[PDB]
Amino acid sequence: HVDLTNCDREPIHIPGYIQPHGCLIACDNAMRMVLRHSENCGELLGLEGDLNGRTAEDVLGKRLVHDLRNALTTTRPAMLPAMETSDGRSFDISLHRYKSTTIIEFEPSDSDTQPLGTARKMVDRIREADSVESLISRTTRLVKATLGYDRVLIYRFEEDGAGKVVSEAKQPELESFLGQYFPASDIPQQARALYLKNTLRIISDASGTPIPVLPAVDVSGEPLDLSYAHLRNFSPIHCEYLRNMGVAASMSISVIVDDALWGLIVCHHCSPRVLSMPVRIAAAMFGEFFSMFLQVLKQKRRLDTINHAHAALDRFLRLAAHRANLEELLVDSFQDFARLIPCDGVGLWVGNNWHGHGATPPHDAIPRLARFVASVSEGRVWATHALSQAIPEAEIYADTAAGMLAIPISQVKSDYLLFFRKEIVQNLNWAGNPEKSYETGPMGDRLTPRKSFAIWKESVRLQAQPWSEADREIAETARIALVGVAFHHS
Amino acid sequence: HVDLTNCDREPIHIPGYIQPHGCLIACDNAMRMVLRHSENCGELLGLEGDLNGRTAEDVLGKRLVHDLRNALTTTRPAMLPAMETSDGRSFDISLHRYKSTTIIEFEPSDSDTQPLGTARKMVDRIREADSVESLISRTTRLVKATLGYDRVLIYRFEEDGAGKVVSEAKQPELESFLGQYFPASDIPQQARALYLKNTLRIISDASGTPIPVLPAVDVSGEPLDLSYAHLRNFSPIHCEYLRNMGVAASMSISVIVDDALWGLIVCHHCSPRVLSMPVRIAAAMFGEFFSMFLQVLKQKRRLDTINHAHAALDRFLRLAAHRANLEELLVDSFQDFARLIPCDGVGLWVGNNWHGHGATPPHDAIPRLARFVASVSEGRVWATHALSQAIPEAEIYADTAAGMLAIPISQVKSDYLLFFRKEIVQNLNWAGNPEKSYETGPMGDRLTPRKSFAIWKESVRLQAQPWSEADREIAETARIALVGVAFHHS
Ligand SMILES: *C/C=C1/C(=C/C2=NC(=C\c3[nH]c(/C=C4\NC(=O)C(C=C)=C4C)c(C)c3CCC(=O)O)/C(CCC(=O)O)=C2C)NC(=O)C1C
Ligand SMILES: *C/C=C1/C(=C/C2=NC(=C\c3[nH]c(/C=C4\NC(=O)C(C=C)=C4C)c(C)c3CCC(=O)O)/C(CCC(=O)O)=C2C)NC(=O)C1C
Ligand SMILES: [Cl-]
Ligand SMILES: [Cl-]
Repeated sequence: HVDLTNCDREPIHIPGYIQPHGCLIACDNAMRMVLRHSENCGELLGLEGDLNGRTAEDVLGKRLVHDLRNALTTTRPAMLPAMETSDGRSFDISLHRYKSTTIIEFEPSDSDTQPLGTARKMVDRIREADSVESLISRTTRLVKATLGYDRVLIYRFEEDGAGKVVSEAKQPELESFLGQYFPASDIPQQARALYLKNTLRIISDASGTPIPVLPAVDVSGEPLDLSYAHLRNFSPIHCEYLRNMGVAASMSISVIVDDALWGLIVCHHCSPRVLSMPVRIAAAMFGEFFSMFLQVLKQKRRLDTINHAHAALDRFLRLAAHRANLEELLVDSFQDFARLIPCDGVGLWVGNNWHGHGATPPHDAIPRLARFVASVSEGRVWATHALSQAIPEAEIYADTAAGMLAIPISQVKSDYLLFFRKEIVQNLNWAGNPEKSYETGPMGDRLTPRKSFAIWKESVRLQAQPWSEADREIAETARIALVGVAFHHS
Repeated sequence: HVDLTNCDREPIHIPGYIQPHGCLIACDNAMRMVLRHSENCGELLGLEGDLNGRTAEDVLGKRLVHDLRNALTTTRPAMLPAMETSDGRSFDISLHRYKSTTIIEFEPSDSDTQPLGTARKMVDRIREADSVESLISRTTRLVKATLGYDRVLIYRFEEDGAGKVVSEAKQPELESFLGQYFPASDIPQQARALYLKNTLRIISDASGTPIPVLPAVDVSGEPLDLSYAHLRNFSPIHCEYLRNMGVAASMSISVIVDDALWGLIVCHHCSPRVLSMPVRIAAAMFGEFFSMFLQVLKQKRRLDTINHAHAALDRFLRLAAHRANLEELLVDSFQDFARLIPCDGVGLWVGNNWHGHGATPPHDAIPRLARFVASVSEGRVWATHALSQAIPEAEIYADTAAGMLAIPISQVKSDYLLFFRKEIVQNLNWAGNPEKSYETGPMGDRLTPRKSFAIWKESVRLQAQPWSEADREIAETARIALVGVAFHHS
């Protein structure tokens, strides 16, 4: 039994079932004997009786078996389109070997389309993108038009594992999820693990009847690990979620950046849909190039941000050389430092005097805040996205300032440049429908986009957008510049 | 007993001895009772008999004890120059608290010099440096002229823990160590640990008589941890090394960059020398600013290198758009990719054809090398600084090519751009004296710069300069550019 209490630990890699759009045969490490097979092997390949025990040549024919062994020459599955059985029937075959077990997957051959041709057209239309924003926006549009799914989304994973919908292409009649968040729990760790192993993940029919693998567990008491099997059946928890949304089919493409799971490209269809192997090969290659291009664009953006910060700090260091009183320059200029680090407000605490710009804590709250900073800082940059966790009093003004980054501007006195961010929920740009409801099944209304978003919103109460690595290494460069010039002026 | 077999595990933090240029008093957590004291406490403070048992007020006076408690308001030692005892004598006092033990160190007061004044003059002369090279060169010169030591060196730590002498200022009559390396073993882990805890480290007299701490071990069987004590005595192994070099005194300043031990600024003197507390405070502050400035200059250099690589790859991608045959463009252009990554040679392996430029393996060695690359690469960047460890045959041509970085330039075929580096010892730029010999003591000739350099040279045989993080992330950006454009041309 699987329910909302144990589904964070569900063994989704050994479900003992496949999807009905193909059939599976498991063989020994060297592909001599047939250890396991799907119930629909007979119906689809045209074979009578149990196949477990019969030799590889006996079931498939000596002609085909020879070609499969040659291909095994790595857990990366081999794609063999338009192969032919002894019977004469045509099949697209996925072949892989994992935990010294050979798995063979059969699809009815729909191979009348060149895979490289499609992928090259697609990759050409994204290669010339000059920003992350331009790549993500055009990609959902492009995939929707090329693969013809009713909805295409891109999810980006936040630091805390939560997903954000950063791009959407949909049918006009469907509701928008653009700018909406889902919590980390909506995609368990074992699911993220498999998304990192498999580029592509297909669900042909959410309402389809799953086909069992025989035997479900062997003599040794070992289940069949379908980690790299494209026919692997899906969790009944996720199944119920898609049916509640009106989604019959899906296909997700894994976005790998610096060897980490950055996010997913996810295609939803309102009717059943399986893509042929040749189209899945093209989509996978598109996924690889999209991933590589986003990686370079992220690097280029990081670089530009740090360059801009250096130039800004140079401009300031030149002004500081021509002005006698440094304290007066800081009081006139401090708001300009808001251009270095994305913030909703910035403040200057110098000689027990406060000066604020934008969304900052109230005037009366600053001395307590400044004392706290002076105690924990230890003359280094200090940052939190959850200010109320450190100062319970700070809860009262979280709507204005939930996050703080503090920069020491003096080696000697306790003077600081303070950067502030409003709580995440204030900065929301949701494009969905508030009076949009969802049908539910046995498990409850937990498995609806409406409730997912509500759970996320509670998880990030009194918290701001976390300070990135780029934000912290700019803050550190600013600390050295300001401490440096403050020393010269004494 | 300590010798060349166990000195890698020597407990240098609990030697049970101090240096004779001051005296030490250990007290309880709250500084009520005197637990331990140095033998020379009596001789220097003018007190009769054992001090262990007598209360804090009894030994120092209620006047002074009150001022010391106030200062304790962190293992960072408090510097209290020109304090006065009940006796009327003047002392500079270092006060700290570690493992709930208070340690008080006394120096005869030579406080007739302003610490901030000296440091500000020094920091002004390094603040305007525009390259790492310009900072390191001017710093040895500046420190030598200001602090008046016979020799000033900067050691930079390599990836493998080995030290390189990257800057030198010396008396003309002394031998140069510029461009020389020492092995990781010449500074044990516990020494590097203490160098990270203490900015400054002083040895007043290598030939001085060490003063014991009484008791060396208390009732509980606990030794006195002198980790943060500036009077802590030095290993007799290092002692013998300095005496073999003709060095009587030293002072090292720790260079901390991105919270790691980057290297040391080390001052050597041929006669005994202790700097007064006010001068040590200035030197420490100089050390902090030198560290912060080098950190920014390293960041700026990394940035410029990656910027230059992007511009170069853009220039290439524009040529590739205007030229029909990409293979011919690569054969004409491949040598130009040597501007992206520091290398002694570069090569192109395309369509089972080889083209080389600079120091590369012999023509006949390439096919074996290309096959190996194709097996291990897995379509990612592959790099080693020790090629013979991976291919024993490669030992024969290590003088020409000891290191290899391989970039895949095709998604489909096994085509590669190969970068090569000669073995480290070929690229040596040693400025020392080959017929320069050293006197030795009990331990042997192991404790001489001549033998240290010889041991290092053996440690790095058949090895090249390791590929940096900057080298690998440029290689990765080049892979995406070349694989990207190679796809468009099919
Ligand atoms: C307790 C366990 C739960 C759970 C498990 C689970 N989720 C999986 C996949 C999955 N879930 C989401 C979430 C959403 N997709 C949406 O489109 C929206 C809202 C518009 C939400 C909230 C997503 C995105 C995914 C990935 C696939 C997809 O986007 O369609 C899986 C793995 C399913 C598989 O094998 O493919 C598991 C297991 N999900 C829960 O909500 C909960 C409570
Ligand atoms: C088996 C243990 C050994 C050892 C231990 C040790 N070394 C320490 C300090 C130290 N050693 C070096 C090495 C050199 N300094 C030079 O100037 C040259 C050559 C010109 C060499 C090879 C260095 C640089 C240092 C740091 C201080 C300095 O540079 O003067 C210490 C710690 C000493 C302390 O407490 O300050 C220990 C322990 N050294 C060995 O060579 C060996 C075999
Ligand atoms: Cl933009
Ligand atoms: Cl230079």
